[PDB]
Amino acid sequence: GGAGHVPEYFVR
Amino acid sequence: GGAGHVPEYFVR
Amino acid sequence: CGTPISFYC
Amino acid sequence: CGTPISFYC
Repeated sequence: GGAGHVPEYFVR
Repeated sequence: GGAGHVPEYFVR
Repeated sequence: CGTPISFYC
Repeated sequence: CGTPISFYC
């Protein structure tokens, strides 16, 4: 959901 | 604005 | 190239 | 939360 210290969109 | 290993969107 | 790019916070 | 995010390939 943004630009944080934990991932959101990691790999593909 | 893409993938990579050098910064393009730093803290703003 | 191939890393997390959009994150949570 | 202060990480620099997107990159250059």
